[PDB]
Amino acid sequence: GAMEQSCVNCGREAMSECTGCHKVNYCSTFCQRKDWKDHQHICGQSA
Ligand SMILES: [Zn+2]
Ligand SMILES: [Zn+2]
Repeated sequence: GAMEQSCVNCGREAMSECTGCHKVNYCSTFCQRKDWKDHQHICGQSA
């Protein structure tokens, strides 16, 4: 349910995770892709 995880861009409405790293959670692919501008330089380590 949309309680266990919280979109780093929105809130508990989170439902979808980043493929690549499982350290952060989003709500939709839109937030995933929009965060990509910062996330692309971070995504890869994953700790
Ligand atoms: Zn990632
Ligand atoms: Zn979101």
